[PDB]
Amino acid sequence: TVGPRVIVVGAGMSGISAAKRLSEAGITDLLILEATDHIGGRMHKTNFAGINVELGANWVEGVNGGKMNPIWPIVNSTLKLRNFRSDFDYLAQNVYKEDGGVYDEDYVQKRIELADSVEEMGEKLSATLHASGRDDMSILAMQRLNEHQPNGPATPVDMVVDYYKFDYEFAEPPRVTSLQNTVPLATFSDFGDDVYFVADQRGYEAVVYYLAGQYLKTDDKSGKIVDPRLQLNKVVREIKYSPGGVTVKTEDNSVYSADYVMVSASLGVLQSDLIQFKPKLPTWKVRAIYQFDMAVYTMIFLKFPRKFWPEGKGREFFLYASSRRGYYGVWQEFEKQYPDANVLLVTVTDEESRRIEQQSDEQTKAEIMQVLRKMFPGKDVPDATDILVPRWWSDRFYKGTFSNWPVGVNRYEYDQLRAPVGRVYFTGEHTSEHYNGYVHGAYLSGIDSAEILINCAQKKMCKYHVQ
Ligand SMILES: Cc1cc2nc3c(=O)[nH]c(=O)nc-3n(C[C@H](O)[C@H](O)[C@H](O)COP(=O)(O)OP(=O)(O)OC[C@H]3O[C@@H](n4cnc5c(N)ncnc54)[C@H](O)[C@@H]3O)c2cc1C
Ligand SMILES: *[C@@H]1O[C@H](CO)[C@@H](O)[C@H](O)[C@H]1NC(C)=O
Repeated sequence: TVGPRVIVVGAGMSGISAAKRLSEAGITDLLILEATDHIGGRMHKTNFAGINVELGANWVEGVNGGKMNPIWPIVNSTLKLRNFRSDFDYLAQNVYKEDGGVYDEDYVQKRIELADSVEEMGEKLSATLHASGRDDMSILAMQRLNEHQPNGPATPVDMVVDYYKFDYEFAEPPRVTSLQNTVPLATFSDFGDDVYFVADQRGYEAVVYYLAGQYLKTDDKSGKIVDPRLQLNKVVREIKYSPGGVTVKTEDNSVYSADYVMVSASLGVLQSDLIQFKPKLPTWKVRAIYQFDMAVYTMIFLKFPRKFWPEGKGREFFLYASSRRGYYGVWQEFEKQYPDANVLLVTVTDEESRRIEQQSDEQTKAEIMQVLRKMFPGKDVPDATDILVPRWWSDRFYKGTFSNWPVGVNRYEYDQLRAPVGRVYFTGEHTSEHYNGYVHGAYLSGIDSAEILINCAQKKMCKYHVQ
């Protein structure tokens, strides 16, 4: 409250996580400017039907492994948020033919096993690659290498399996994704292979609220944060930085002065025009910004008069093996999570997301009915009473859902993304050293970025040397 002053742009998970570590170090003169009317960012729940569902992150990915994922204790022990281990063991039983009903289990299981071992091969190769990524490649090239082919999985089952294995995780096709940096994934190698599905009407966002309440003044009766240092509905539009200090202009024309600015807005937002930098950021930094990927991952939710889809063991995850790659193939049913709610989840990513976001909710529900009517020619399938189409790409405060490591981005130029310019510091999942794309990554980037700065402010070490 006296000493250097840091303005933190954004009250998402990395924004909150940074400001906490800052407060703890003694840097308590904090101003958090949050663009929307709530903290938590891409951890955001919403009312669908009569339930609360997640628009953003829904999983704690990487549990049960060699090292404790820091998100996990908070979820499972502290807040005891309702959640379920995901079981993908049965997918072979649950892949639907484009016209009429399920494939032969034994058949699918083979293609699965075959996919798995190509990826096991690519794991081995990845570990041999030079650390400069002089000799990195796309996941797809590794697939071609192994499958001895001009192309990757190119037939309806093979693709939806490919999609499940990759797109469903990184929101972009294997052919744009760097092998060296996704195969294998530090989230899973480090924290475990398991993923847990948070279904707790408090919201996964509860994790961020909780960390916020560690250091921000909250009302004793109500619980709401009331700390003057948190400023909602504050859209940062300009950042002026000289060696003297920094100016932050918001959209209602407020100008704040600080010693240092911590910027936690998504790589998507950074890629847009929303925040103008004066001076323009160095060419190196701009190049790093535009070369990395901000993927879109859309969780279409559906309400039904009755159920028509199998429930029971292995019935949560099913795929639709469309002849058109990435066309309503990934489906989730919620017998455990919201029983008996009668809702389905289809996921889409990337090119389909951008199409679907731009098109009428109506039109979309059309396309989905058609697919569902194809998948269960047997049953008598009612129209969905309600659809939900999260439009994160469209939203100017997000412009996507999480980062993806593309081919051609190496370790050096990844680091340039996170490297500070002057008194301008960056945090956010996209700056995470080993966990870009993830809640825990965003959380841990909070701490790291905070520490880079604490080192400058207190210990007077301010030249950050990129590697
Ligand atoms: C659809 C979806 C699916 C996902 N699934 C998973 C999952 O299951 N598990 C997992 O771990 N990860 C998943 N994630 C990724 C994970 O949610 C993110 O890595 C993390 O939550 C992002 O936090 P952040 O602090 O890096 O960024 P953000 O949460 O985006 O924080 C930035 C904040 O700044 C605000 N803002 C932006 N611009 C400005 C401005 N100009 N002025 C002031 N404030 C600004 C934003 O509103 C936002 O609150 C998912 C995310 C999405 C959206
Ligand atoms: C989480 O909590 C449950 C019930 O509270 C406990 O029994 C279990 O050990 C925990 N699960 C994991 C994966 O750690």
